[PDB]
Amino acid sequence: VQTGLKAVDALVPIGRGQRELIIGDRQTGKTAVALDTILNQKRWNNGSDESKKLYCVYVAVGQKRSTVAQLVQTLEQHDAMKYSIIVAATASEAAPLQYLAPFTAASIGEWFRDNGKHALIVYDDLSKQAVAYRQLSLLLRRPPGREAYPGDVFYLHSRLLERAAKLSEKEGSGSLTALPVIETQGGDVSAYIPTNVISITDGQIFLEAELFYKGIRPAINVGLSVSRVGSAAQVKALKQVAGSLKLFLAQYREVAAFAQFGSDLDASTKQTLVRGERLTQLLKQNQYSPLATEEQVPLIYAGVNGHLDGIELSRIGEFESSFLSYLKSNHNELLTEIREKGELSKELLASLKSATESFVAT
Amino acid sequence: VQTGLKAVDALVPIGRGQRELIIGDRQTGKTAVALDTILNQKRWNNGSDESKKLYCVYVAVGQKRSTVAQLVQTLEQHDAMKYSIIVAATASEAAPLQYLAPFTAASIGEWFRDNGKHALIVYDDLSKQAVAYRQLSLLLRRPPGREAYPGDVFYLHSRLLERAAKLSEKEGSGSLTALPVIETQGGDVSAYIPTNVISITDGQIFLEAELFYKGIRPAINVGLSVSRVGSAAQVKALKQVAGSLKLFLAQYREVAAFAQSDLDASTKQTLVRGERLTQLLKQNQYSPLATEEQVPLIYAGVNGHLDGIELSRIGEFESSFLSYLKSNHNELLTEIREKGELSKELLASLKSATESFVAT
Amino acid sequence: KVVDLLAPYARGGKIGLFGGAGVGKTVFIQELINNIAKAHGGFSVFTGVGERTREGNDLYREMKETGVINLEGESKVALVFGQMNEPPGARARVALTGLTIAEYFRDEEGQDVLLFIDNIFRFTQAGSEVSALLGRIPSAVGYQPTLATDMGLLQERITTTKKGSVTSVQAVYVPADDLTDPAPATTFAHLDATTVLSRGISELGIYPAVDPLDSKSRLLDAAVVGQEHYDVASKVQETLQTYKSLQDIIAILGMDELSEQDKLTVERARKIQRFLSQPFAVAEVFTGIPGKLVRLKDTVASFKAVLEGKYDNIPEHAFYMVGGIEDVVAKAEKLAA
Amino acid sequence: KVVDLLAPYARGGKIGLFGGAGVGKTVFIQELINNIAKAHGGFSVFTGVGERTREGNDLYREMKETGVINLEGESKVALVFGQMNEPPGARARVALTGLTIAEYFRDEEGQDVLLFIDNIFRFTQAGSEVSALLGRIPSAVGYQPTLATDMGLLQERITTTKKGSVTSVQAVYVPADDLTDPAPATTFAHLDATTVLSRGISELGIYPAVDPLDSKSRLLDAAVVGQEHYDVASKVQETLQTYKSLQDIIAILGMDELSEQDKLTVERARKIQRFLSQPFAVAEVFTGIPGKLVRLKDTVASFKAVLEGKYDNIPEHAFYMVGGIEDVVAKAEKLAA
Amino acid sequence: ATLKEVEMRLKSIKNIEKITKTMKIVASTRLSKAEKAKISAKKMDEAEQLFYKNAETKNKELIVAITSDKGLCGSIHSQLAKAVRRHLNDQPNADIVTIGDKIKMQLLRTHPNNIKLSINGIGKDAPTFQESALIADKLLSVMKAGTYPKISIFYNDPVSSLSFEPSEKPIFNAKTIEQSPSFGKFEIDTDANVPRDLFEYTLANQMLTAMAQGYAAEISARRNAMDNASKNAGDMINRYSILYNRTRQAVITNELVDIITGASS
Amino acid sequence: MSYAAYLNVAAQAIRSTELQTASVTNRSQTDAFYTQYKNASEPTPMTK
Amino acid sequence: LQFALPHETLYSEVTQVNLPAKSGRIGVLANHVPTVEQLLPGVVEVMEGSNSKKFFISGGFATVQPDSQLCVTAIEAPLESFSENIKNLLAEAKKNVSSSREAAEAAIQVEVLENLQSV
Ligand SMILES: Nc1ncnc2c1ncn2[C@@H]1O[C@H](COP(=O)(O)OP(=O)(O)NP(=O)(O)O)[C@@H](O)[C@H]1O
Ligand SMILES: Nc1ncnc2c1ncn2[C@@H]1O[C@H](COP(=O)(O)OP(=O)(O)NP(=O)(O)O)[C@@H](O)[C@H]1O
Ligand SMILES: Nc1ncnc2c1ncn2[C@@H]1O[C@H](COP(=O)(O)OP(=O)(O)NP(=O)(O)O)[C@@H](O)[C@H]1O
Ligand SMILES: Nc1ncnc2c1ncn2[C@@H]1O[C@H](COP(=O)(O)OP(=O)(O)NP(=O)(O)O)[C@@H](O)[C@H]1O
Ligand SMILES: [Mg+2]
Ligand SMILES: [Mg+2]
Ligand SMILES: [Mg+2]
Ligand SMILES: [Mg+2]
Repeated sequence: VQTGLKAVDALVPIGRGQRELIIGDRQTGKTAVALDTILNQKRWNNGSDESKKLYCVYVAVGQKRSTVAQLVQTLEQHDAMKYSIIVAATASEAAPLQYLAPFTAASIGEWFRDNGKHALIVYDDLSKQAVAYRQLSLLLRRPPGREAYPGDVFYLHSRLLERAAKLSEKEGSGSLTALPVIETQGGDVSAYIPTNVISITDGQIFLEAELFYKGIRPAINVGLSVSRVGSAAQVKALKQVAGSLKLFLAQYREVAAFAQFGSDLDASTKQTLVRGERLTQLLKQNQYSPLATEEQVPLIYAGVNGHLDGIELSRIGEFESSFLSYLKSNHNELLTEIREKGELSKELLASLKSATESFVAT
Repeated sequence: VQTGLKAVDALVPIGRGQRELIIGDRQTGKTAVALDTILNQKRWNNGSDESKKLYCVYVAVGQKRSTVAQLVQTLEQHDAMKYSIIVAATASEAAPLQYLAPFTAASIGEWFRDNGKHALIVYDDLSKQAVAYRQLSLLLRRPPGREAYPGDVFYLHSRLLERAAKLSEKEGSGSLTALPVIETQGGDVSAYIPTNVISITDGQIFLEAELFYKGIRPAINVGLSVSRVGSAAQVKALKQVAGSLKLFLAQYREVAAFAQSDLDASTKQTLVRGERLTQLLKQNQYSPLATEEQVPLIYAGVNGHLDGIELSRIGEFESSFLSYLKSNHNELLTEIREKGELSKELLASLKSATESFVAT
Repeated sequence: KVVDLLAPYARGGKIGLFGGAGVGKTVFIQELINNIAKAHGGFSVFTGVGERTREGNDLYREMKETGVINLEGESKVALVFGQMNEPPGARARVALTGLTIAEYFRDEEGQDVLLFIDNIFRFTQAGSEVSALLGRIPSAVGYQPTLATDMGLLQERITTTKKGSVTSVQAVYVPADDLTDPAPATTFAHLDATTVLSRGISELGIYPAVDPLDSKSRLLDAAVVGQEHYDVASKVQETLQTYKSLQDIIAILGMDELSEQDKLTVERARKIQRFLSQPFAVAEVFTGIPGKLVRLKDTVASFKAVLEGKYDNIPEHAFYMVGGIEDVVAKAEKLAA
Repeated sequence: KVVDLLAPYARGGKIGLFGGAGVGKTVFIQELINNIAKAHGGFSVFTGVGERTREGNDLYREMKETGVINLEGESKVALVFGQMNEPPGARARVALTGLTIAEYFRDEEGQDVLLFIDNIFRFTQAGSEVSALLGRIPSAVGYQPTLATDMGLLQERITTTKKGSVTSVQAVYVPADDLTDPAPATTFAHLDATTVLSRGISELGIYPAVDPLDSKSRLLDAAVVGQEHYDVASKVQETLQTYKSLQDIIAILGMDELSEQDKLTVERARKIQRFLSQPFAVAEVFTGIPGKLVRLKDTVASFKAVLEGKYDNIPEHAFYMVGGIEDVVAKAEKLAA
Repeated sequence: ATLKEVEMRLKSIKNIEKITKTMKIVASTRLSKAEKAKISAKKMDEAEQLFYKNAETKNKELIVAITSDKGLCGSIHSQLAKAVRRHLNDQPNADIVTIGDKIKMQLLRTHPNNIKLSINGIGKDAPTFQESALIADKLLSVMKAGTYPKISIFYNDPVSSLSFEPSEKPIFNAKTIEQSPSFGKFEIDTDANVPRDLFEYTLANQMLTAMAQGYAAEISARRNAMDNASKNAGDMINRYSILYNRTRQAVITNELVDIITGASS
Repeated sequence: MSYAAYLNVAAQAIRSTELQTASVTNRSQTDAFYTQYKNASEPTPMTK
Repeated sequence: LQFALPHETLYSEVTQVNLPAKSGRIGVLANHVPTVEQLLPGVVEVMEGSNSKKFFISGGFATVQPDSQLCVTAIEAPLESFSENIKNLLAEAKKNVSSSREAAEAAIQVEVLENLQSV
């Protein structure tokens, strides 16, 4: 399920059928990740191959109405509304409708899965559904659980999220994929509900405010984000050049923590620091701009095989588009193979190798 | 109460009638401390003299039956069963039984207390008894407080442990000693139950997995372990060669972080005793030492006859010293075991026998 | 400056001021009334919920003097007051009265309405005050189990619609200075620009005591403010966020242990930080210095210059409590004498 | 490698796998099934208690392909499922459903069983979810009053007896990574061997995520495994414990400010940390590295060697994600090439 | 601000305060050891340099910078690198050899193509002539020392214990030595390269004295710095202790309420 | 060694079981390293 | 006052100093000519009326001052109450190294050594 988000599609690759949590504090970019994913499907939905298509269902739970508005506008500004279904249980509606929406929605997109197609359900967001489900119960007078929630607030979510699955051939191969959202407080993931859902899903993407304000956007936390399906759902080409990146990026935080001692570095640590800094920077991405795989691939390859390592950090911005501009212009025949084939054959690694070096010498 | 454990007998001395609490996180060694006390009573229980024997009572609370089974199979393997009683209230039994067992066993102990004899009673554990009491109360819908325990959870444990005592001459002078086990969670002594119990007992033997993975077993935190009874309950002889021991190990805890290049000979020396001393208080399981077997080692230690020896050889040192002392000095050992004190002559005896073994 | 630059407010949007006691939500709002409400033309609806009657008596004096309220003339504003002396029913309601009035001016008379609520917290606090006596099992922190939807009914009404624009500033109180308390936590999702007051920042004497790192707006987007204002913003934040990351090393080791690049960022961030403070005309009886109003184009340039280090050679103090970049060069010449 | 060296599992024993979410429990338990459940002469039950319907799906398709199941012939395993897609009552009894099938082979087929439960924490949780509806006052951390005895009443049936032997592997969810959470905290008492997975470990890329210090097994006693095994196992532990203790001085004063013995202890500890990881067969989707299985004697010998310094020259990376000391040498050279 | 966090947060500070307090006391003993080598070097500076006082010798510049590789000692390197740039204004193109990395790192950032050689593994123990000769030798070797119009060594002079001082001192070469006004008074036999030696050995000796003084000024700084670290982490501990008890306390009340409410129903 | 050091080989041949208690044994062990520096980039490492 | 090793400084009033100069031994006295000389690797001695105390040395510099103060500086240094087999076994390894830039340093050892033998 290609999101077109460099950080996500190389680090936490999401699969048709899997449930994947988006969790972080308020105002961190949770909705933004979900949105940028939807926008991307244009690539396939304006085609005619029904089995490459991904229909989106966006569930608004406890959002204010104008905010659902502001959002359908953007979907339309991107001709993205023709393949979506928003289901809204806004702030003002009855607690029962809020609690219900995700279930009703799950069914709307279950139609797609049952019928040979693939939907994508975004639950934005479960923290509120539980707030409301708490409200029915306390008022129905059922005795409360922890933080006044009902006893089976877990069962609540578990049964919804299990409804996402990737059917077998006998059953039509339809998938339903879930991106629930969850809002924490003060970064605490050890609070009731997040804990519940965290263990229900096939991995999480943690967004962080600290990361954000120092310029990593998506403010994904590689350290903590996982996709438990893993490489099974990555594109072969992306997989090939992303070999070890996520582990490496960890080692990078490692050496950068030891850097705080401000004691002299050797040629090994300075080496991985230079690359990690550039890799970090290479994954930064503007909102509303999902990238094709073949745009992603050469970027990642340039970073990983260290062709970026002798280039100013402020300039990596300009590298990205200037690179892509040139690759489209000249070696378009590669870009179109990567796309068509999804797998870098040995000669294609060659052409790409040549192609990158070429350009780095301006 | 001679436990056989060097660290405990020397540094945290237990008296008869006392209530010493065994406390630590899970898997630190709590049961091992108790069980070695029990295993060490053969010295007297096999003898004749009543006032000198000590009957064991092990109250098992909410333990896996297979554990209990094995704890049985362990005392029978040391011929300790013959003077021990196991009151069993295993994991799977009704809460009332788990609530009752320690009082039930308490009254078993008092039999001996009331009859001019001496028992010692191990409660393994009180944590789980409190959990049980809780179950009953909540279900009976008695009103809950801190952590959902009833108001009288204190009163529960006070009643239990106040029953332990040294009775006066008029009462047959019998005695009951208490080893309650308390299980901390991530080391939390402020935790509701540990608070109550700590404030009832006459002290604690304190265990830490940190010390344990270092290899210091028994894993006794010395700085944290106290016995309010203390001095008064120590083989005068062991207390003779160890008034210095708490002193040395105190100053060794304070210059410890200096273990990382340019230290002056004074604080260098302090690190020289400490390592050796700490080493000397390691003790494989199930092998508790006779007093007359402790006092030589603690003597050679405190009076600086190990500073020469390297730190890895302190292992084989103890073994070879004691077997040599047995063959070539069985007479001094005999006097310690019999007199229980050290003559000015005995101090030169041991000194001479040591300097001879250390030279050799 | 802080708002203009970092979290731009939006016409016909929902603004909210968050802060604990005495950080300055009330004085901040009075600065907004000061600027916008004068040169606005259209109608205002001020609503005092659970605040001081002193303050309300002061605001009625304040208007008759600027001429917003003219007893003998026409008038641009309206006053509704359920103050902190009122019983919880009164206070659970008085804001709905304000709203109804505004909603008329919006929908019937198709007007641009400026709608100041102070303090909206005091509505949810009143909800809890009565809730147990209404027979309800309480919820986390002892709030009415309906706290979210009772807010959704009220907040979802304060809005721009296809029939009329409404800009609204609301004062948000923050119990016990805890931002995660369930009253403010739930508010946020109802606003379009959120600007938070830190107690700590006021104890630094920085006013407005905004949190440059916690304040947000939907409008800080290049498509709206434009690449430069966008970038002068981000780079300012990176600078401040870095200063923040080091708060610990500097706390123990101090400055001398920082590297060279780090060291600069801190001296720069501490300047940016002081520069974000601004004298307010309404708060004059607290600074002493007559208040200043900087413009948007003014602010961005000013900060950009500092971020290009074009002022590094100026004592940190110069940046404190003055207007735009011109005022910095002034005060620094004054002090360098 | 790490189990058989440090916390070796007991035939007839009970064996819990503690771990917060996604630290590798389910993968681990499957690696066990991959190995143990072939070499095992008898029968095996697997219980899925409140896990992912799809995990179960995989197992049923693996069983067929490992051969362990055969829908047109002989099969060596029974499958009992009650995943989280199912209501508390159901999730609260399916453990006993599975457990009974085991019991029957134990007592009436008079033979060896292997009882796999994933995940036993959901038996306690499900108990939790209906407790109040049955009208019980909550105990601490909002767990039911019957936690202790309920767990007792189940766990005590899962047991080797004179009629026959069960050997059980139960994954234990550790909520919020908190080990002192009433639920897991209770389970400890029930197991012969405890394998503690750690996020800190797993975050280093060290799989399985086993904590070498906090993992324990009763069988690590000279009487059971011999002295040498016990001594190696103790020293490996001392090593890592020291290396852990020194991580303060390494951060603050670098690696520079160290005693020479220490410098070596650390050198050896790091080499050792890695030799404790190992590619699982099951986890090929994650490492793309072929599954390596190591013989218990090969484990002890290689660690013995490592410990006496007979390998001080080989680089750290050569010990990471490989099988026996053969593979350390093989990799050392392959990389130096 | 959970309890789990605050606890471990408060631990790692106690653990820091420990290390910093060890540091301080360790410097105290190390400054006593380097006190005697700053009296035995500043005295050999007496017998040596007195000849130069009588024959008053007045001096492609060679600046030698002296510190160590060690951080955690305040502004030793920071403010020495500044006096080196203050003097590196008046000759933008003067060669530098740096002893100790922290100074090299400092200047490497500001006069990046001034430096031609660098030494390391220094401010660990007290410097000895054996080093002071090998550096003097290599300064003769690759650096072409005598063939320089002028040479000055830059070092941190120790004024007290609490304060040090960035300082400079002139090395004079063979030609300067012959040409010195009162050289005539000294009946030094022109019997083969005689001023050369005096230079080659005033380069090692002068260098030593600087290093002895530099190290003993650094040790003082390390001591003082580590000292303040202990005071701060001391004060931090106090704060977090107070915060800890609050959180603890509330953890108890909020936990309790959950039960009370569950119980009334 | 040199002349600069002449009297540090005449003092270290003349160093080489008496006075060498700390003092001189350590005066003999120096742990220094030099490295030449070119156009930023270095040259190579070697013991002093 | 004026006679210093870098690690240990020695002397203070003097009636006769004997030194092993660049060109042969010399003797400074109560009033002497101001001179500088390289100090060769050899024995030295102080005087205080009729007081005999001889040291060995590594080499360095002497400097007789106009103000009349003699300054003597060397590196390493009692007479035979300082330095036979210690010398012998080293002399062996010395001569061995000479047969080997590296062996040039050993040349320095032969002369320094051979000298010390005479004491
Ligand atoms: N890649 C990006 N670059 C720049 N801004 C971004 C990016 N992603 C998100 N944002 C911005 O950050 C702001 C809040 O992001 P948002 O996507 O709403 O996160 P959120 O967790 O859903 N916040 P909320 O749900 O309202 O508490 C929006 O104004 C976005 O413009
Ligand atoms: N041996 C291993 N090698 C590589 N990755 C592993 C290994 N074990 C676990 N992982 C990673 O960790 C993830 C979670 O594994 P998993 O066994 O599902 O964790 P878990 O603790 O069982 N999840 P849960 O059942 O909710 O507690 C996987 O998707 C793998 O990426
Ligand atoms: N002195 C010792 N030497 C060696 N091993 C020991 C010693 N004491 C305890 N052990 C071992 O360490 C483990 C922990 O000891 P144990 O008596 O179970 O402590 P505990 O507090 O009772 N653990 P538990 O009560 O089961 O949570 C046991 O497996 C013993 O085999
Ligand atoms: N911008 C400012 N300039 C100067 N002083 C300020 C400013 N904002 C707040 N203060 C000071 O802080 C105090 C409280 O400000 P105020 O506007 O009453 O804040 P508030 O947070 O609305 N307090 P409260 O309404 O009781 O919860 C005032 O007396 C001012 O002195
Ligand atoms: Mg959102
Ligand atoms: Mg036990
Ligand atoms: Mg106010
Ligand atoms: Mg799992």
